[PDB]
Amino acid sequence: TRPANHRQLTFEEIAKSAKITVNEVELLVMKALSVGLVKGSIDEVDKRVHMTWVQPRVLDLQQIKGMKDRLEFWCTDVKSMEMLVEHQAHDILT
Amino acid sequence: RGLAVGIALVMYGRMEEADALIESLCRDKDPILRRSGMYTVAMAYCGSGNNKAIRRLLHVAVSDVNDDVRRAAVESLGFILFRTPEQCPSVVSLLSESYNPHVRYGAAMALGICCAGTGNKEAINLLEPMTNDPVNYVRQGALIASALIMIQQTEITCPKVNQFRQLYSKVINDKHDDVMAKFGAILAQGILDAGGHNVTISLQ
Amino acid sequence: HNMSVKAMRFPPKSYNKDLESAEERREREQQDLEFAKEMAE
Amino acid sequence: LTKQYEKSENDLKALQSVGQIVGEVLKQLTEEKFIVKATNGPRYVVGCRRQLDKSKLKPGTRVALDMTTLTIMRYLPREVDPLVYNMSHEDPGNV
Amino acid sequence: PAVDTAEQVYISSLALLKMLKHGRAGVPMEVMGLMLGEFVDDYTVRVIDVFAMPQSGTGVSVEAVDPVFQAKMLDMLKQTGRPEMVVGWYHSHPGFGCWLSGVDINTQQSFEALSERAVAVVVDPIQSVKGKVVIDAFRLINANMMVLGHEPRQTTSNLGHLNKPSIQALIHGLNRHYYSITINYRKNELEQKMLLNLHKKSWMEGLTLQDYSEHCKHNESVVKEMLELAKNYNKAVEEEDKMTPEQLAIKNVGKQDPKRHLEEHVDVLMTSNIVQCLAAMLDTVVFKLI
Amino acid sequence: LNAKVRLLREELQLLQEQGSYVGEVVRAMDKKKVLVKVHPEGKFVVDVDKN
Amino acid sequence: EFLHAQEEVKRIQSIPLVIGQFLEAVDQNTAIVGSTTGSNYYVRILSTIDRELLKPNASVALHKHSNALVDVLPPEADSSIMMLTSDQKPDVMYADIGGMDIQKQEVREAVELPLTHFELYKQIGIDPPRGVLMYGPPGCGKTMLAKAVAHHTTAAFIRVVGSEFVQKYLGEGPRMVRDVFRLAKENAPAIIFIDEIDAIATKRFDAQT
Amino acid sequence: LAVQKVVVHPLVLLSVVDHFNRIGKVGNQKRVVGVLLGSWQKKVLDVSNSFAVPFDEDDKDDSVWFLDHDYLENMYGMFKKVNARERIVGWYHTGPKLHKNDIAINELMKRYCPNSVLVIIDVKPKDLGLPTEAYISVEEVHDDGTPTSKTFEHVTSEIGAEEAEEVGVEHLLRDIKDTTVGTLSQRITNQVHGLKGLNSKLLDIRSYLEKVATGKLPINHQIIYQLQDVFNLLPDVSLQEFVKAFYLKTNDQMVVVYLASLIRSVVALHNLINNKIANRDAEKKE
Amino acid sequence: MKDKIKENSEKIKVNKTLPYLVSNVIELLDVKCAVIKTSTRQTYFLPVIGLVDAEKLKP
Amino acid sequence: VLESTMVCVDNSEYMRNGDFLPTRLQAQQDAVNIVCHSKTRSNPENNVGLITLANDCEVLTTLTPDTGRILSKLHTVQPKGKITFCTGIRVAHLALKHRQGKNHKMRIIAFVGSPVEDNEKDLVKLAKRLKKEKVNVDIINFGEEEVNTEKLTAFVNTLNGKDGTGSHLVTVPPGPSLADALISSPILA
Ligand SMILES: Nc1ncnc2c1ncn2[C@@H]1O[C@H](COP(=O)(O)OP(=O)(O)OP(=O)(O)O)[C@@H](O)[C@H]1O
Ligand SMILES: [Mg+2]
Ligand SMILES: [Zn+2]
Repeated sequence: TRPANHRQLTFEEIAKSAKITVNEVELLVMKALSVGLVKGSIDEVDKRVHMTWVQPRVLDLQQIKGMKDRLEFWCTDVKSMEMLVEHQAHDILT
Repeated sequence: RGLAVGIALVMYGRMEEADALIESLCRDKDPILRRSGMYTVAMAYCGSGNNKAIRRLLHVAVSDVNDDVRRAAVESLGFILFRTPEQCPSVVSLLSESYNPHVRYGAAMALGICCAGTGNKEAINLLEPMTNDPVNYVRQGALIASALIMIQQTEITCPKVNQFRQLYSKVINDKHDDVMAKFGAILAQGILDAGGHNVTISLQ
Repeated sequence: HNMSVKAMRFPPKSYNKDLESAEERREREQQDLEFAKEMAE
Repeated sequence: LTKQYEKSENDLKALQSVGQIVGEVLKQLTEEKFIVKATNGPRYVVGCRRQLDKSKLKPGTRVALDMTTLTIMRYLPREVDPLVYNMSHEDPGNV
Repeated sequence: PAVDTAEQVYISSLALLKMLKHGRAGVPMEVMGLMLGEFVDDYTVRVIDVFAMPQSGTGVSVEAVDPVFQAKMLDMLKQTGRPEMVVGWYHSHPGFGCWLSGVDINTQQSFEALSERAVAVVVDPIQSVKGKVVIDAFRLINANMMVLGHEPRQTTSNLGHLNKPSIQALIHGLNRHYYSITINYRKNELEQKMLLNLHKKSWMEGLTLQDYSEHCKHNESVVKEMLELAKNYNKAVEEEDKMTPEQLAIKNVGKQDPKRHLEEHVDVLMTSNIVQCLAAMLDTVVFKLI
Repeated sequence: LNAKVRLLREELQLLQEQGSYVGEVVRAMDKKKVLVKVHPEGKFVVDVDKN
Repeated sequence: EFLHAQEEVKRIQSIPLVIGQFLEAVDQNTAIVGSTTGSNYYVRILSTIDRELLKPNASVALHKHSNALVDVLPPEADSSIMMLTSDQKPDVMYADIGGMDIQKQEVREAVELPLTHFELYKQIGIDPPRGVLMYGPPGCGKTMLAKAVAHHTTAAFIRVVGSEFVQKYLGEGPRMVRDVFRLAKENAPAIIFIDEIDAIATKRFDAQT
Repeated sequence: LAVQKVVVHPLVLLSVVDHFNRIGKVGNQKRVVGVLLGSWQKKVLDVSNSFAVPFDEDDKDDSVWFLDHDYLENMYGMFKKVNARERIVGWYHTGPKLHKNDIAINELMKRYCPNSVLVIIDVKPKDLGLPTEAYISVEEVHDDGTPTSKTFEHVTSEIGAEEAEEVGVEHLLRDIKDTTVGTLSQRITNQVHGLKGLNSKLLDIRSYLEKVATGKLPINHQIIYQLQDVFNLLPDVSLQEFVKAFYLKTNDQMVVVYLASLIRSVVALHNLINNKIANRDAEKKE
Repeated sequence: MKDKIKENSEKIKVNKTLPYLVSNVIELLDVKCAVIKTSTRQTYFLPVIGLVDAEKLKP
Repeated sequence: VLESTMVCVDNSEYMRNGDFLPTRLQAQQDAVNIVCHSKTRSNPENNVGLITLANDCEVLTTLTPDTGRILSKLHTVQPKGKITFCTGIRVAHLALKHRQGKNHKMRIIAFVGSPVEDNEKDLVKLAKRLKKEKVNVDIINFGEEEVNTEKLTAFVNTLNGKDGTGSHLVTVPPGPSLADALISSPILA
């Protein structure tokens, strides 16, 4: 659910969401890390879990539309930078 | 090859009216049609000195995948600059020493066409080293051009007339010289004394 | 670098004279004609 | 005789064959270039046949090269000197 | 009806590549094959395609044409849209130039007996370099006509005298037993664009960044090299101050030039570092999380 | 640049011209003759170039 | 067109090429080279030949017809004599040799120590000996000490016998001598061992034989 | 897989183009099919030759199609006589994209070569991509419980040439190819082409997602799985650690660029010195 | 086939014309094949021996 | 006559029946052996080839002036699958369109021994398409002629049109051997 910029889950968040005690949260992450469901690391000093990868899941049509909008923004960025490089280096472009 | 000259002749002396044709012929993938475009540039700008056509001819001469097209592009400069014969030994002088033997032949032929009958000393000075070119047809073209430039010319009018008169005889009487150089020398002898010493060449 | 390169001047030497001379190039054509006329026979 | 015709045709096919210069591989320069020394002659930078192994052409290997292009035609075992062959094949006398 | 010296042999791109590959594969055999095409007119001999004939056995020479193989290949190629007659034969000359030997003359006599305008093409896959392939086309000069005092072919243009014959060919009977036909190439836009894809790098490696550990190690190594190169460059300047003009090049023989190596290292490092920086900057915009 | 290109193209033909033997001069003689010893090939009485 | 001419001039390097020895650079574009055919020629140098590689006693590739210098071969290439491989290393150890401590010390101080401690020799002021002549009555451990040196060296070892240099092909003897020395130089540190040096180092020479 | 890379020689491209043109001279065709011959080097295919085979198909039905396999065998023998080291490694066709009956044709070809490779060679001069697209038949074991089927797994395709083939190609590309451009310009043009190719690929993905959203195509549930990974792989260039590392690396490369430019400027000044000295000497002696 | 045999012999006679180069057979290999040394101090490998039975040859 | 033929043999399940002695598969094997021999002696330049009519059509052998290979292919032909007459005829027509010699004439031998599970419209349109290309398809209506006698009737009538006996519908009732009825049929005449 969380965007890639905010995939740092506090121990309290996992404990509350999973209906488990805080001291067990780490062990839960261990299983999810061992099976391969998720990827990341655990910072037990700050009681946080840095999650970097998720098992891909079945998406709804609306989620696919949002993904296509993300692709629209990505295509706009790629095209803009391609035109920038073509314009700036036009004289030396082969 | 016949249609290349024919299409050019269809648009003789048409100034810019041939432009729509010229850009069509110069952009064609067929090398012979590009040569036809060069000839059409020559015919549609006969002696007008139009530097647009000269620019196009020079661009094709220095950048073209076919040697025949380059040679015709350099050749076509004479038909454009004959009205100002002094200009040809300047625009073409550097082309006369290029790596491409076809471009050198075109340079010689441009000197011949533009400075025909004028007896231009600068053009003859350019052609004189070209008669010793390593390539045979370059020598032949230089000899024919030298004949065209100083046809009818006497010793007082052109100091180099006797030198080339003896050069043609030496080339013809040289058993070890290439057959095409001798062909050019014989054509040069025919041109230099054409019409029983009573005729000239003048496109104007 | 660009300023220094643009400041390099080549004197107007008689170019294409360091190439093959006409008489010496003809020497090779005659000697090679003799080569072809004698070796093959 | 059919066998006589076979032998005559074999001689005819053999007549078109040309001997190959025997040299020795000195060093493989590239995948298609070798330095080989003729048995009694100069050293040459030659090529090799594509169908040849090129792994049996270790330095010091005796090779047979084309007469014209000097391309390595074949690799041969170490030569036995005829004098050495006569030394080995000398009858003692059943003593 | 004397043949004209302006006759030209038009070899297609596919044909040229086929003969070059077959000749290089068969080095040093004089491997041969047949050239399918069409006699367009008395001045053109188009070579649409070629197919290689298998070698009977060992021997660096042209073998006899196998009629069974030729007939089978022609009949099967006619089944897939190649109904082009044999306009001659090609064979390879691995490194000794393009010409015809006595065996080649005897072989070409067969084709000339079949088709009077057949062409014997010789390609040198060994002496061919990028941008310039050593190739030639030949047709035999009949001894009866030339001996009596007749030129083998009529010269109605300059087209037949543009290529100066090589001395190797002249020694081997050129212009005596056979004559050379000017070879021109037919290249279309489609085939040129198709060939342009050779060595065309994939789009992925255009944005691919070099390993930064190896890039830094290379930068450090080359800079350490330029250290010694400049240390020697100072000495080179002082030596060339007091050095006679006859030694400007003779004394440079066998001794490395610090200036040239310095230029090479500078060019290499400029290119590598500028490319890496530009690629990283492009990737920081293209692949972004926001 | 054109002179460089032309010299490069002529160099291919020049490099096919046969190399020159290296000999040792024994003595000069009359009529511009020199007695030389080619390295493997004994002695010769050779002419002298006009240059 | 300059790039095209540079590309097309490389057909002069097409194989087969004869192998010569760069003797002298007469001027920028011409040089005297000693072909392996046995004749010295004054030929031209290809303009695209790296003149930094035209060192003395360098093997070059010459055009088969015109003898023109068209390539420079790598220095380690063109050597009829090969270095000792790992399998060719003799099994003789220093411990196998008994009672030659003086000879072992002299050989080590003159051969194996300068190879690893040349900077120390320079710092002290000693001039390391270029060569070592081991002499004595037959069967006194000379060749075996050479074997032990070859077995216990980190440098290249080039074992050769003096009688190998004398060959029927005139010029091949000196050619392979300079090949041995060039191979050793290109693989420095290296040790050249010439057993039975009397075969090419006698003091009497008959000029008519 | 059994195939890591497929190298298609320019001779194969020219043969395919010629086959397509000579068949299309009839004026009624869609694609042509032939057999690919090559050698095997480690796990890298070396497609080096090809030959046309008779082939036809129905425009409407995909199950109706004829391929002359006897012709295939006979020309395989004829080519093997010429070159024994070139064996059947797959087939080709000039259809711009795959066909539903391509799996059946690959099954037919698999008898002659068990790991057959299909190289779709687009005759049309595509501006960005390579004309060749290589595929190999694999048994796709789905995890949805659907029965295992045969699909075409893509294979990285490259155009490589033999020495003589490269010589011939350069002779044919002598005029068109411009080699005067420096290496740096070539790399920058490579970067531009990479940007264009990435934009094209992203646009293809966007078009597929657009078709899926409007229901023109069903949700694959496997392309979506890959796309989630693709979007997860997008790095965060706004991180403090990454920004500091990028700045440090850029400065490390810029100091090297500065040293190279300084040395270049000094060498250029030396060249100017030599030029001026030579000019002064030439004018002094004359 | 008699005429073909006679023409083959005639071709052999053309190729068997004098002079011959005197050589010494050095070696006999199998891959039937010979290695000879001519009096010109040249060593050649012959993939086929020629007009002499390989059994009648010794080094 | 200088014509090329391609036999549409049937290897469906119903060829396992013993209606034709000894088995319908062996019976059609003998019939194919007879018809290919007849086409071979009719003209030495004639071309023959084998196309199977299984669940999915498979061209066993393309046109060739050889006979023994056809029976060699038929020997390994096992009875499997259901007849697919619609696609088989078009596959055969595609094969004839690529014969070695285009001067040969169209001809297909059809061995129908199983019901045709198609609408009459598809059959008549196929017959019209073949007639446009001057394709003659000779059909042997053995096996289940009690149900196929109408669809094949329309096929042959539309193929032959109103004039010319280009194709025939020889129907062989079950008996000792359908090949013994082939030599009297117009197929081999
Ligand atoms: N110090 C030693 N300890 C043991 N064995 C020795 C010693 N010196 C010589 N030998 C014996 O010498 C034998 C071989 O002699 P070696 O080749 O070393 O002599 P050399 O000086 O090279 O002779 P030559 O002058 O005849 O060539 C070996 O079998 C070895 O056992
Ligand atoms: Mg000893
Ligand atoms: Zn030949």
